[PDB]
Amino acid sequence: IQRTPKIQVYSRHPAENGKSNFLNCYVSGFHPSDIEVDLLKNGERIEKVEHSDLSFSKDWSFYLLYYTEFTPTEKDEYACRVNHVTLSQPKIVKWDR
Amino acid sequence: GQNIDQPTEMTATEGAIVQINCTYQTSGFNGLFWYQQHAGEAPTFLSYNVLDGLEEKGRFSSFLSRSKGYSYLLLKELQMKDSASYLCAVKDSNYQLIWGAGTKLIIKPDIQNPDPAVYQLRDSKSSDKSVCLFTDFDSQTNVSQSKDSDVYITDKCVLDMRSMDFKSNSAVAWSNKSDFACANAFNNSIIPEDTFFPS
Amino acid sequence: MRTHSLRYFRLGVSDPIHGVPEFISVGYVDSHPITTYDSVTRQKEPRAPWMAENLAPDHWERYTQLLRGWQQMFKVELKRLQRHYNHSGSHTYQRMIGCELLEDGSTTGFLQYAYDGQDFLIFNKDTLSWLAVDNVAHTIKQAWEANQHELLYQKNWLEEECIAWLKRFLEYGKDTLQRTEPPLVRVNRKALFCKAHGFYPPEIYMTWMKNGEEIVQEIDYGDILPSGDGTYQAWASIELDPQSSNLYSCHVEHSGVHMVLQV
Amino acid sequence: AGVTQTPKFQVLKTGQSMTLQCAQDMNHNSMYWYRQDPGMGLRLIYYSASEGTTDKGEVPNGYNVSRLNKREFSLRLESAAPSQTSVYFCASSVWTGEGSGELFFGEGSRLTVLEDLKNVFPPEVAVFEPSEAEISHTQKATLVCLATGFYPDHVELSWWVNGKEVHSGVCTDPQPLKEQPALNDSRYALSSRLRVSATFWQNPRNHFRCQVQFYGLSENDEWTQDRAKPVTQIVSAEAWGRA
Ligand SMILES: O=C(O)Cc1ccccc1Nc1c(Cl)cccc1Cl
Ligand code: NA
Ligand code: NA
Repeated sequence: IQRTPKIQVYSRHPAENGKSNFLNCYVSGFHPSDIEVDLLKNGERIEKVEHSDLSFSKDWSFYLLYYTEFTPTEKDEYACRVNHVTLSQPKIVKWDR
Repeated sequence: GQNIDQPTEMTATEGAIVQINCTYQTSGFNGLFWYQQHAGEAPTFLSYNVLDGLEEKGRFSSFLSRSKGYSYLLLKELQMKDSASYLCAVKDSNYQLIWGAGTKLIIKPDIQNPDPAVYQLRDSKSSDKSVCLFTDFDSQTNVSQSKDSDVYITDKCVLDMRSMDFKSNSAVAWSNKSDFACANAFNNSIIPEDTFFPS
Repeated sequence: MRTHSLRYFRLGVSDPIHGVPEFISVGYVDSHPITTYDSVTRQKEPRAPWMAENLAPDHWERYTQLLRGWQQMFKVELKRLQRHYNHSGSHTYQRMIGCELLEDGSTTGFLQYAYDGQDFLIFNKDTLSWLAVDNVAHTIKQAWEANQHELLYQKNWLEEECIAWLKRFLEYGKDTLQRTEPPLVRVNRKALFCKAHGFYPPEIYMTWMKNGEEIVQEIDYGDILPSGDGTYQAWASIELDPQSSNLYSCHVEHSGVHMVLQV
Repeated sequence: AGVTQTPKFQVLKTGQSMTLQCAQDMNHNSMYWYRQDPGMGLRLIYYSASEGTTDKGEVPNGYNVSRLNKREFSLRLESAAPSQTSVYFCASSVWTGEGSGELFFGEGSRLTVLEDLKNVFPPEVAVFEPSEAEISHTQKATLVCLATGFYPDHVELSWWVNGKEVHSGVCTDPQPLKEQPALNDSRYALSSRLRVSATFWQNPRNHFRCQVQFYGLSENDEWTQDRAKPVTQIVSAEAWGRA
């Protein structure tokens, strides 16, 4: 039994246009552990993206936190693209507000 | 810590019961082992305790008190073959073994019919030594060193003639010095009052 | 104190793809990683500053050796499992051991094994037995239970040694593990979203109540998520009824403090 | 089978190289090297948790080891020293870490390190026939065997009756006797008895033999003393039954 990842995209602090912040992409509840996660600035990859080490849950699932530093604007729209064994095509989850 | 303490030596009578204590002061506790080591041989596993209580395996039993930090190995109906060293070993928080210095168990045989005597043995034609044999004495009899040191006396030892179910104690004395007789071989030690001295 | 937990995880993967390790081991006090080991570094390294600060090199050198052995042992029983299931290709094998120190003073101990992310073997320290989910596991169980010295060992470790480790680490990371950062709660509209952020520990209780009675039930809960700065955030939502006037209020509980926000 | 370790005895000069071998056929992962010394518990020198790793123990100085494979774990004395004089035990277990698993030991290896071999001596063995007084009084006959003047304590005494080794009726001193106890260099003595039925000793075609196997110098050890080279040797003495 393979479990698909859960993808949530959110900001560290309540976002405001003009104020510096952090964009988080939390990926959890997946199995096996093989995964790749990159953040999207309106379609294109962000390269300056940090991430925690792989982590473990009681239900044997794994989780990860990917994050960048940014200042949200009216123009920009962000997303997080994730690929897993349970996904045939790269799943893209856009940032909401 | 860390520290394991064990009595250096214990003496008990054949057929009786002996209790060898082991107190430990360690960084955590992951189990206590007992080992038996015969002189000249390798230690072999006896028992293992990790939770409080008494665990029995034949004539042997092992008890453990985690709170009090001590364990004992109990040997019932002692036999001569139980004569060995017994080693206590505690596994600590990092699963490393701490070993006690071991306890030497000496078993005094139950001599039914004592018959203490010192015999002059036949000289060999290949040695200048004269040899005396203290034998068939009671187990409470102890043998001492010679205060002469051209005279050599050995500590008592137990032999078992297993085809007659017969056990006896014996000590051996010898020297080449010209003024050496069996009559005076064991003066420096306490021998029985009824000891047989043939001429 | 609160409820604190120490839990150590081990992962074994049979055919690791590319640069993926075949063995991983990570330790946690609560939600914090403290120690790590993988099949590539082959070293046991701190993952928290207060761990590297308080444990002498002796510790790291000693547990490095042990984990190298576990890498071997896990690679071997992953093989035996995979043969019994008659399973080709890739499969995983996990182990979780640990304690919980409850507020009231009680404790819990647990040791479990998993195959492909499913329960495989669960230890019961109170009955000294192993629960098997299938017959492959049942086969392993019968061998393990025949060695009751081993079982008695696990009971003692879970109930005394693990708890002792936990108390030891709780003091090492006291400034982090035992601090309280209260939540910031607000109410948004779209449905009333009760949103909390900036709190630690991550254990938080959120709910909506209508006219003094709990909505039982259609509240929509959000997951408790890491903010990235050591604090967490979550939310809960309920759809507002346009027919009747109702006093809706969001209730938050966190580290013994109850909070109410009315609308 | 079990745990095999060699050599059982060894004499070394200061400061000589030396390699102790250990093998186990129990498919154990963890192997160990202990040294045993009078008055204190076993001390770990080096250990190996599994097939591909080793680490220092409590007393690693002057040693090094190699876990050659899953079966073999060799201990190595870099440069021999008098303080390294000890009995060494090899051991193995299923797993060194978590568990109730016990240790399986090897037979042991006694190493004696000397400044020179100038003080090494083989044992002098003599057999002493039973007292006719004993035979009349107890109807039993006790032969005594003495092995004297040997150094170091690397001996193995055994009785041989009619070509075959015996153990029943045999008592040999568990520890040897220092002939000159005041001295560090002191040579040893060791007594043993064989006690038989009088009717056994009184048979004239019965053969009694006390054998002492001594472990001393080997072919490659240098010898400059004017006496015989105290190599590894068996020294015996014998008796026949009287009328
Ligand atoms: O499992 C690990 O990550 C390390 C490891 C190796 C061998 C034995 C125990 C442990 N973990 C471990 C440690 Cl390092 C400390 C306290 C409690 C536990 Cl379970
Ligand atoms: Na706050
Ligand atoms: Na060394």
